[PDB]
Amino acid sequence: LREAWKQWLMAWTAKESSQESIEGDTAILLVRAIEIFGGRHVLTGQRPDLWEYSQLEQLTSSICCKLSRRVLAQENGESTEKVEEIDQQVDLEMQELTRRVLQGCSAINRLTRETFLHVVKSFCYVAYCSPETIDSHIDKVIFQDVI
Amino acid sequence: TTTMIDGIRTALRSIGEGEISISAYDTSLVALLKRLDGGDGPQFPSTIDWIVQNQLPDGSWGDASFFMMGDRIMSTLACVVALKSWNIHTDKCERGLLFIQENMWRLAHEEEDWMLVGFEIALPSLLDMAKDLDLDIPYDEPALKAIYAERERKLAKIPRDVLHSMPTTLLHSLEGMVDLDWEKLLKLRCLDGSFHCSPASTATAFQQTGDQKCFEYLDGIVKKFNGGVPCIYPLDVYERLWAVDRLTRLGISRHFTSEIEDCLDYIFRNWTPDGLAHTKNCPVKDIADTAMGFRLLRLYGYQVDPCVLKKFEKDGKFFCLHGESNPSSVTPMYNTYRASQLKFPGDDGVLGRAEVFCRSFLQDRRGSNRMKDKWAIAKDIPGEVEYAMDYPWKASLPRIETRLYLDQYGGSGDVWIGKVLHRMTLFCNDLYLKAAKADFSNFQKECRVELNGLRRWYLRSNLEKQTTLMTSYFLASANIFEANRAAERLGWARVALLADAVSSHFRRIGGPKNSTSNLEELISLVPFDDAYSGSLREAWKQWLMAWTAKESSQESIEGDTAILLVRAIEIFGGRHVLTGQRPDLWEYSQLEQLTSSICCKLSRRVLAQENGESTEKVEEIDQQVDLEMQELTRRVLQGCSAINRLTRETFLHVVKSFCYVAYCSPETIDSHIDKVIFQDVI
Amino acid sequence: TTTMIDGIRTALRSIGEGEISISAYDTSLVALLKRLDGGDGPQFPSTIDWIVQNQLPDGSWGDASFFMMGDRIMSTLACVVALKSWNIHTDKCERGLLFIQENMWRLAHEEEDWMLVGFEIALPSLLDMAKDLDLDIPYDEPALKAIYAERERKLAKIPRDVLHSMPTTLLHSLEGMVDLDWEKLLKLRCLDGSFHCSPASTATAFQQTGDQKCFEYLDGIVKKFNGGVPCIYPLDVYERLWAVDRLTRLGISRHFTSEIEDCLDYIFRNWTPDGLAHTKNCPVKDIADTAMGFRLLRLYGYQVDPCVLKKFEKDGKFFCLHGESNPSSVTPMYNTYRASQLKFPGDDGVLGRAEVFCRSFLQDRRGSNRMKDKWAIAKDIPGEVEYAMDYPWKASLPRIETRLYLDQYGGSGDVWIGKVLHRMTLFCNDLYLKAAKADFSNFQKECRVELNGLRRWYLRSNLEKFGGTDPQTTLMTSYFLASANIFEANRAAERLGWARVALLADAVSSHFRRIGGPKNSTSNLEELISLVPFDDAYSGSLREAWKQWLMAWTAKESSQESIEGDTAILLVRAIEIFGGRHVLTGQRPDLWEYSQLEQLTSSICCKLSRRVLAQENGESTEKVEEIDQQVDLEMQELTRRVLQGCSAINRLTRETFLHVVKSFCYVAYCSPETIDSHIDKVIFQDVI
Ligand SMILES: CC(C)=CCC/C(C)=C/CC/C(C)=C/CC/C(C)=C/COP(=O)(O)OP(=O)(O)O
Ligand SMILES: CC(C)=CCC/C(C)=C/CC/C(C)=C/CC/C(C)=C/COP(=O)(O)OP(=O)(O)O
Repeated sequence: LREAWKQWLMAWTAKESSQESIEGDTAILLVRAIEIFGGRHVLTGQRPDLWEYSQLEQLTSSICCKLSRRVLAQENGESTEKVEEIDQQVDLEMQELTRRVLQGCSAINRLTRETFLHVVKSFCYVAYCSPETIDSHIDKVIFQDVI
Repeated sequence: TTTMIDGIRTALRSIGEGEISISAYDTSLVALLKRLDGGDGPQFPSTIDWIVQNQLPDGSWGDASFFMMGDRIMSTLACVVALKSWNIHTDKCERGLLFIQENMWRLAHEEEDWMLVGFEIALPSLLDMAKDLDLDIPYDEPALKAIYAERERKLAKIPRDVLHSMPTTLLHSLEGMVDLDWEKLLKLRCLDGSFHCSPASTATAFQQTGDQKCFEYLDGIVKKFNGGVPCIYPLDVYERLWAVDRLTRLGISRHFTSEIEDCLDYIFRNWTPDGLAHTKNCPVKDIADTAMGFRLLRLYGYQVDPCVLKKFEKDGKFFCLHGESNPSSVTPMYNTYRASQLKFPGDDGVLGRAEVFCRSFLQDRRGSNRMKDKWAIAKDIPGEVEYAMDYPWKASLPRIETRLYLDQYGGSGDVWIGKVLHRMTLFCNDLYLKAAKADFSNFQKECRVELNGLRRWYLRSNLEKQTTLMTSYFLASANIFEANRAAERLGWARVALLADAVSSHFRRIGGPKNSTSNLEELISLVPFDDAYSGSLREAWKQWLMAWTAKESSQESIEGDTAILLVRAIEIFGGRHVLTGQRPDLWEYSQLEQLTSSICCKLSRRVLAQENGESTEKVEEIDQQVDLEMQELTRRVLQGCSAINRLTRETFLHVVKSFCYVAYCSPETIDSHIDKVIFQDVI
Repeated sequence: TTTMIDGIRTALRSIGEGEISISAYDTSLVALLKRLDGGDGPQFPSTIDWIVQNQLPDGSWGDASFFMMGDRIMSTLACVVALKSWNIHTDKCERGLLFIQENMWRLAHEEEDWMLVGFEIALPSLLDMAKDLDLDIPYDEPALKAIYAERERKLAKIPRDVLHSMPTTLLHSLEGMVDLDWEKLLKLRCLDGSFHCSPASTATAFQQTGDQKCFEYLDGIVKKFNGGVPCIYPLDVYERLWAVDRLTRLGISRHFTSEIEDCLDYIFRNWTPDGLAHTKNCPVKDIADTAMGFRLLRLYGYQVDPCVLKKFEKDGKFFCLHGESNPSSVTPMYNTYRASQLKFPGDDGVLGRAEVFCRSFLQDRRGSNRMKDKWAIAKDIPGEVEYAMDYPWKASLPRIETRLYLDQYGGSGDVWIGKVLHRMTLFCNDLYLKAAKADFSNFQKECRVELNGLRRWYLRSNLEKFGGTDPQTTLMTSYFLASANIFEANRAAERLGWARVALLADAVSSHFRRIGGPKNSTSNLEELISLVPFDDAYSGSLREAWKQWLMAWTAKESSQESIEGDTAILLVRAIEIFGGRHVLTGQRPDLWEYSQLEQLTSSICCKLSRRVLAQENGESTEKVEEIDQQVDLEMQELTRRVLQGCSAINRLTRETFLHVVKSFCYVAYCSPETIDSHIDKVIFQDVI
């Protein structure tokens, strides 16, 4: 966790004068922290696992960056077409990610791909809901007693 | 010849305080120091023996291999003022007097931008001390009132109070100074005990007060050379840095990978928070040494911080020294500019100001024929400034640079400018040129053979689904040019060729979904061994999948092509990330992502530039790729990680190849090609 | 290399009744047995068959390599007597008699300490046996009178009474006595059936009595060696002890940790309450085996009591055997002194008097030039004695003693004074020295390589802006003090760790000591621990130790106490981190053992720091001696707690505590020039 936080902070101080958002770095930090807390290494010896992990990380970073850009452009005084463009690109990247994750002939473990999917789905969910529905769901899931 | 390499290595690994020539001025000035006990003549006989031993045919002094004017007349007068003061060998004394009396008319045609150190403060004092003895002087001449005016300007810019509170560059020439008031000035000299490492000034100071440390220094420096005293001593930090520079720029650095480290060690052990001028003693750090040591240390994987360069900042202008009474030269500014490339994102903005101020400076003086420097004399400095200003670090392949420079090294004719004229022996030699030419010819012949060796296979492989073969092989050879890396070079080239072939085929057929044939089997055409049989096939399948997934979108597929080419380089050679950590995974992922992003951005830029849009979008994409390349360059040459060095240099090689492709014109590319791999040398 | 280790392991795993070279005198004295069944030839003809085919080219007998007078005299006289008795092969008797009558004159220059056992009781009787026959030997000699005088001098110490009641060291030479009460003498022999493990005495008693067990012993020892009888037999306890000692003190014992533990079990199973002996079934004991066996049994983690040494006391003056003439015994007193270092505080106080008397005697003998022993010559005894005396148990790193001991080994040049000069083979060999030298060189190579690597790491991290005015000496000292204890091949992750953390501590300490305390500091110091290369298991749990040490620094300011204790605690914790060794604190005794060990280490290091400080300022000797005793008490307690076997902790942890304390205690008992000589001799001085 020390190293992961150091890398995240270095990525902060390395993109201070650019117009690119920094949500991808936070997503990568969350994924690395979950993988560390779980206690699952990755066999870095053979090439296919390395390449699979690199592809997955690049995909989730790009997806989170696109989501951040869409969320920024939404509330601002923009038209209703650029939003559709960004949504189409987001959907293409998401379908590629779910192809890479839900497959069955891969060599990486099962839980790591599901962790990637959980993080990306959490981001995409929190990006697509007004706070009122979030409050309603919070009150209905862990507070509204069932039986 | 390989023996020359071992010879220069043996001469380098036994380095000392630098081997420079001897000056007549200094020998004459130190010869006239008389003894203490009795004193039946001067102190040292070796100096006067060398004086009477090394007369030129014209009767003058100095190195006649380059006929200057000022140094010759100064040395002759300062030598006669002693040869006729001790009243010995009188038959040759006036022989030099005739020379000066017949050639004093040249001081109205000599260059202004080449004036020796302390000239305007050592020539009047020389005339003063020569007044007494029986000898003829042409006192009245405008070329003397001129130097008097320069002396007055120097004394106007440099008051007297500076010579008693802080070290100052004046102490190198203490001859034309009176009423020194050595009470406070004696505790201000250097740590070795000298006076700014100038034997003449130490002799002048010891003549007026009996100090023992200056006596010991003079005795040691005269007994070291066994006859003769150099113009300046020692030179144990300047020589090392400049030798390492002139050695790594020629292209034989890979042979001496041990002595270079054991030579930069002595630089890193003396990185004072102020700087390093020429020794660990002289406390007058200038900006022509730092700009060199900092760049070199940061290039070979060390830990340095450029906040020290801020100490020369004065109102946007940069001082060469503390009291420069002259517009600075080009070599310190040129070195500052060349060291303002390896900037890291977290570094202070001091480099951001140098990168523009020095650019403006070197652009003004380049817009004319005013390219004369002040601290050096070389064959073609404007050409090298042109090269360093036309091609930045982002698109500077090593082979192109070494080829364009190999015909610009001064050999043995590079004189320098101090108090007298002197020549360097370590990094001004002809063995370097011989070894560099031999190695370059070997590489050229190897490439000229392997180019046809590759063209034959290309014609036999039936891949016409042209001219890209020669360019591809030139790009493959301009980076990995070592003797035993053909296995990686051919792999570099073949995968790129097959890739652009399939890329053209997919575009022609109209999509990768209307393809009726199978394509994964195409990898069998490339030669293979048993150890790496399917891994390359796996990478090829991954590239094909990345293509069929990145279709009907906007981002180009060139990034994945760069990543595939990198993995291909990685397969040939067989080195893993076998250590096994979390930082290793993270470093690999970050490097791959940065490479892909930079490649895609350059693809977008080259696509959007041809369209003829406004010139501002180009500036935007350029600033973006610069902000990315800074971080990539930081991660490549940090030298504090656990990844095999070549696996790290591969990414930089590929990214620089792509940047050079995107930042050049085809005709200039072809000129570089047929100048490097077609036109022979010698 | 590695086949030599296999040969040595094979020679060890099949040890038995002992290996020892044959001797001609005993064979001659055995051949004189006339046949039992009534024949004419001797009972054992293999003795003659051997004795006739082993004559030296010179025409003499005895040992070939070495050359001593009494050996040759006795061997040749016995051989000529055994030849003349049966009166066969009489062509060589004159060849031997020539040598005798030509070299008996030179019997006046032999040393006084080198006197064979039973010499003054076997030479006169053999001369009398020769006088019965007509053999012209120079019976007259000024030297022979000294022998007859020494005979009476020894006979005065043992009367005719105690020889028939208590078994003494006299039965080893019996043929040189007559008028024996054989009734009250058959009740004193060994359990095997031989008189004090001696074939000559058994032979003499057989031809003068009608016993049957002695005949069985003689027949067995004759048949086991296919002709020829040895000087003494068996040796089933001597060989084991001295082989284990020569393997331990040579630095090669780690490869044989599965046989040494199976070799010491035989000694532990036969721990006779009044001391050990030179075999399992000898009724007289001595000190050259009790002390050595006790020390060896205690150093490997057994349960032995040292009160058995009380039997060897007589008016505050020890001895080696029950009644002797010349008390010139260097090896027994030396071994007793060396076994007087291991000492628990609750043991009986006899070891104190043992140490005192042995040190007094050895210092007396070292003042003069009488460093000659009566049991065995060697290559260098004074070197061994001076080393074991000048560097006590507290400050004797094993690698140093091994590097020094790779010179004083005898190889094949050793010989032990018994009834005649006889060579031992199982622990006086040539494979031992060669294997030890090879292993030492193989260690030195890795030492040099890792030293270079550590030097590069020290240069790259700009950690020379602190430290003394000569960083190379500090680096060399702090790496030698680490590569001398953990010397194995697969513990680099602990060696280099110790070195790095020691350098960091010694830099931060100087930086703090040149400023004026922790309050006047401004830089971030907690971050210096990141200079150690990153890992997953090792790092991460080390910043805790660093922060605890820094809290210890910032908490001991208003007082005046030292800080070395917390530095030793940091070193032991950081050595425990690497290697990956936990302690199962689930059960309590392990927790309590760990706490006690840590507290003892801290206190000892603080007391040593106080000693060095109060000794530098030039005070009297009383304070220094008091501090020395105060330190030695806790050192004894720590040694007891580390060597014993009660709690259940991984032995390597307690051994790490011992290593750290040994280093911190050794660094304060030597001048810098001496430690520099040691660093130069251990690493750079190459072998073979
Ligand atoms: C800087 C490089 C590449 C090498 C160093 C070579 C050295 C040590 C040169 C001597 C340094 C020194 C004492 C320079 C003197 C600086 C000075 C104020 C000279 C006075 O002359 P200027 O004020 O430059 O004007 P002119 O030299 O044109 O008269
Ligand atoms: C027990 C140790 C340390 C070694 C054993 C090695 C052997 C074979 C020792 C001989 C065993 C033994 C019974 C020796 C006694 C021989 C003897 C002469 C006893 C009486 O005289 P000493 O006083 O021992 O010696 P001197 O005869 O030279 O006076």
